[PDB]
Amino acid sequence: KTEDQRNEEKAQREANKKIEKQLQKDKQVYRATHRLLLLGAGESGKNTIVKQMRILHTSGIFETKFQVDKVNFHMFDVGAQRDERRKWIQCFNDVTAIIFVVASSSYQTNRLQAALKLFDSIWNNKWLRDTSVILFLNKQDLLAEKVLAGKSKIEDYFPEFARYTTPEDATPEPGEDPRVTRAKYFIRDEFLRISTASGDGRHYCYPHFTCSVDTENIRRVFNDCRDIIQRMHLRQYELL
Amino acid sequence: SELDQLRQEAEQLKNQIRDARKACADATLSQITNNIDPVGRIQMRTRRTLRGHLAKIYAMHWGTDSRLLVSASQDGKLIIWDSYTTNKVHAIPLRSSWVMTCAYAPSGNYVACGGLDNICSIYNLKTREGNVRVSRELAGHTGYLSCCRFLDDNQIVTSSGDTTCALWDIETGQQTTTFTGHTGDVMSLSLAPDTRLFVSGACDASAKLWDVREGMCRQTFTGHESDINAICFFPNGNAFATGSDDATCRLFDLRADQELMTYSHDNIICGITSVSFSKSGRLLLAGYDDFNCNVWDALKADRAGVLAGHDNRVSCLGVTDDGMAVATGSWDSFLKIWN
Amino acid sequence: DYMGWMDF
Amino acid sequence: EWQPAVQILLYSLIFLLSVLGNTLVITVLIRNKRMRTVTNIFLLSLAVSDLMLCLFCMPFNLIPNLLKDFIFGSAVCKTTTYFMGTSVSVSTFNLVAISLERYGAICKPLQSRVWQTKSHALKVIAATWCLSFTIMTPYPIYSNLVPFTKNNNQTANMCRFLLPNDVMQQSWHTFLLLILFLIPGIVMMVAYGLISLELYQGIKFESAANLMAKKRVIRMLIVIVVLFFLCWMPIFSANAWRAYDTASAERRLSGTPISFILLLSYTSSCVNPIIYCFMNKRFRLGFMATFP
Amino acid sequence: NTASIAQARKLVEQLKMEANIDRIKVSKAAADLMAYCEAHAKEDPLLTPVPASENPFR
Amino acid sequence: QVQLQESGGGLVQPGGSLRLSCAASGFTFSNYKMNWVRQAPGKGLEWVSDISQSGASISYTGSVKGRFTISRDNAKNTLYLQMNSLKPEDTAVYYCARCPAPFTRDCFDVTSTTYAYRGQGTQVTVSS
Ligand SMILES: CC(C)CCC[C@@H](C)[C@H]1CC[C@H]2[C@@H]3CC=C4C[C@@H](OC(=O)CCC(=O)O)CC[C@]4(C)[C@H]3CC[C@]12C
Repeated sequence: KTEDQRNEEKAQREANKKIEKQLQKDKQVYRATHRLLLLGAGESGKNTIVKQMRILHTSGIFETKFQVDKVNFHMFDVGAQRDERRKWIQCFNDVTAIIFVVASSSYQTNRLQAALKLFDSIWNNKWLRDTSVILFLNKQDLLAEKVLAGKSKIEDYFPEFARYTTPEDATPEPGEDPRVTRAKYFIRDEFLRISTASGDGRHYCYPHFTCSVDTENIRRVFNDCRDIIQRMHLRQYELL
Repeated sequence: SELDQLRQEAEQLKNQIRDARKACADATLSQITNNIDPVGRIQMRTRRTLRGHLAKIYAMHWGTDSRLLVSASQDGKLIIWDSYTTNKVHAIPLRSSWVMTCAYAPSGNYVACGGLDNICSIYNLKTREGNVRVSRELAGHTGYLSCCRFLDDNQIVTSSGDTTCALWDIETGQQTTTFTGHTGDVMSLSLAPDTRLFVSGACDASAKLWDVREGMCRQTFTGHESDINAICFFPNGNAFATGSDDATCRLFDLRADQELMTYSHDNIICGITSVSFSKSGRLLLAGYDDFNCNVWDALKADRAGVLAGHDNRVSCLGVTDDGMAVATGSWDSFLKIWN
Repeated sequence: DYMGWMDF
Repeated sequence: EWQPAVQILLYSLIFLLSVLGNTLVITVLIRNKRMRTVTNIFLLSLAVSDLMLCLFCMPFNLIPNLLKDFIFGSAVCKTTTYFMGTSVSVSTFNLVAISLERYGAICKPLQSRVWQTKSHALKVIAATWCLSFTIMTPYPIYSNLVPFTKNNNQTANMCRFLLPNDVMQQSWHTFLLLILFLIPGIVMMVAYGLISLELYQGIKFESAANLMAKKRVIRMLIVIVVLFFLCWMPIFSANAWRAYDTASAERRLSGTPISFILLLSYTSSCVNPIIYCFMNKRFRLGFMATFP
Repeated sequence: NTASIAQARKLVEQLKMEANIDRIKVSKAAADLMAYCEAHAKEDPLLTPVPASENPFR
Repeated sequence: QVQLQESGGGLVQPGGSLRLSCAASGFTFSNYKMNWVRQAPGKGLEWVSDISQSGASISYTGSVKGRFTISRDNAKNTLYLQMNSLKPEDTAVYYCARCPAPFTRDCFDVTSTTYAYRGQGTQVTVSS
């Protein structure tokens, strides 16, 4: 008909046009912003890292917005969720990166082994196989204090540390003790054993030795995110 | 001693329930329906492809007019579509991007959504000014909202990742009833057609039947090996189907207090994300992780047909009240209408 | 005779 | 004895493959709605310009060369020279635009997402087509038929582009040499060199087959620059030689060699779908989803 | 071990409430489901496809 | 019903040995990666060992490596754990835990507080 049916169809095409005009702008804002999932234990130092990003710029999820080189980032922290995470972690498949913060000094009886098991579950999950992980081995000052004190031994909790040697590609800080360097690169190579075994996924791991109060954590995120998106862009140009 | 005693008591009570269920198993459902004719080959085709969601669609719910539907994606949009013309009627920006569930009120006057923010938000579609605004925020849960279903305009039952279900009074905003008993995350719920009972499937590989007015669990159904992601009532209200991560769908009878049929195949090793029945209950439609939907003979446990139009994981499925159409949403950001 | 060509 | 047969068969094979490839690319990019991305806008525009170049170039330059007579009219001469020049200009500017978008996507990945929208691609394509239709406006005006008489007193014509004086002719061919072979060639070479530099720093600094893929991307970038220079160096060199020394160029090149030079130019419209679309993995993934 | 005792007591109370229900035979419930499926087979558009004039999506 | 039942615990002298067993019922046992976890008194739940579906892939935590051996029998639906050279730090409630989904490489939440696919646990006490 044309009595009222034409008017209704005109009104519903004009409403669909106004909705699609708003969704083009929302597509541009969605594509420009990069989303990050911040994961870690309760004593990993991640809360200090959030407070450090928030100075520069119960809820079920917390959001921190920061801008580096006029590039917007939204980092999501999980609070007031249960410790069973096999369901809600599947929401974070599409994020640019998962920032996994591990207290490296905590070698519960073994918080480092629990962080390694959580990293193995995140890495080998079928829905997170294309999500890159930015790994922050945190609290390098407490790790250096415990290694130089010599009371607690990593060989008690990780018996393969005794046969471990520092890699030739290692870049120690000036003035850093070689025992601290060997403990740092053993903790890094425990995560890199997991990260470099799982095939058939488009994920990469970016390990970083960090302390919670480092000013350059956001720059470490930026340079990793710049590489992740680059890899994604390269996928568009792949041949076989 | 006392705790051990309580464990052995609960163990002999489980043996009593198992023997009482085995006493009623005179003949299986497949033996009853072995001499009825089969449905043949169901060849549904894609009639519409709704487009406009930036990110993965978690959930979809059909309205009661069998025409308008709501879809929730993780980009922070609720889109209410008109499935006859593929036009978009509403696009609601959400406060929290990470939505996981949506629901259409039977009156068509309200929609609800929730997810990782642990809040069920009610949006009024019939405001005086004409714009869609949030009408109510229900914030009592201590875990992610996984499913919500309106009983009427003033009532809604929610399931959450804090192992509890809740019945809410939307006008006051408070939990009128808390349904406790599940040990794992409650993933889905399905109201009975009379809305006096509902069933809930959880991550403890169990489904529970709940009395809405009494607030108690009447029956507990077991048989699934892994987490139950999906649950749906049979149309007459005397049975329900479940979909789980053990790559099986199962039909449970309320009055026989056990499972009647297993819908599984050796070529399927992926979990089920959503289930639904047809109008007569003859067909059970299940969405899967391997991007396909299977249509099963609900009485003979034969796979009638395949819906194979999605590129990513099928996340939600809904059959209209008049039984005309099936909507499948997916992680490739698309809704498809099949018949 | 037929000398020259079109440019493209 | 055998040169006209080789001319006919090579022209026919390049015409068939170019038309088939460009219609397949256009069909896939306008049929599959999931492939409506920003890069595929440039790829669709390039496919349209290559098909237009093939249709308005290969028969209208093959048949009058074989017959030694432009059997069509003057208006056909004007329109075909206009569409040949326009299609060459659009194809070259689309190659430059594709190189610039790849530079933005790879060398500045976070910054490019802000400005590599669909509206940006639409404005670039619209400006490309408008400027190419604007700069080729002298070709309808000044291309005319030149009558000549054969040895057997047979009247015949030649479709020739001639400006009123030799200063304008040399300046015009210099202008087209600059903005259709040199400046686009320099811009594309610099952009792909910067991409190759970034990828070589990535390879040298360091899912383990990423490096192989990066090497393949570098290989294809070089093969794109090399094939662009190989396809467009002889015809622009011949046009400049005819612009400055007309009698010696027409004495040396007319007949078979100018036909082979023009054919070498025309094979770009055949190799561009093969390079840009038929070797892309995601174009062939989307190709199998529309032709079962 | 204090809250676990209360949890075990609640589980035994729930199992005692679930143990005393009236259950019908499986053959009876199967026959009732089969009767419901046969009594509504003409009203199912997905089972028996409707003509294209009655299909709003065709 | 998914059911896991642990047995074989008790009190031993230091340097002694124990064999724990986990009888599994209610699921296809060969389709799941199995785990042993433990909870020391006053501490949280701690992962000890896991074994894959075929038994080929086996891992242990660092403090028990070289002393504990995990094994499975898919025909008997049984999971074993041979605990040689026991120390007083090994005094814990040992739980048999199943990974939540079949045919999966990952294994979430088996050390969570209220995980569903985990047995009641057996007590192992190492003391003089
Ligand atoms: C009259 C002829 C002889 C010369 C002029 C040809 C133009 C009319 C054609 C040639 C290339 C075509 C363009 C090829 C690519 C695209 C991008 C493409 O856009 C989309 O794919 C959808 C974008 C969106 O939905 O946002 C389709 C339109 C357009 C501009 C085409 C519009 C029509 C164009 C400019």
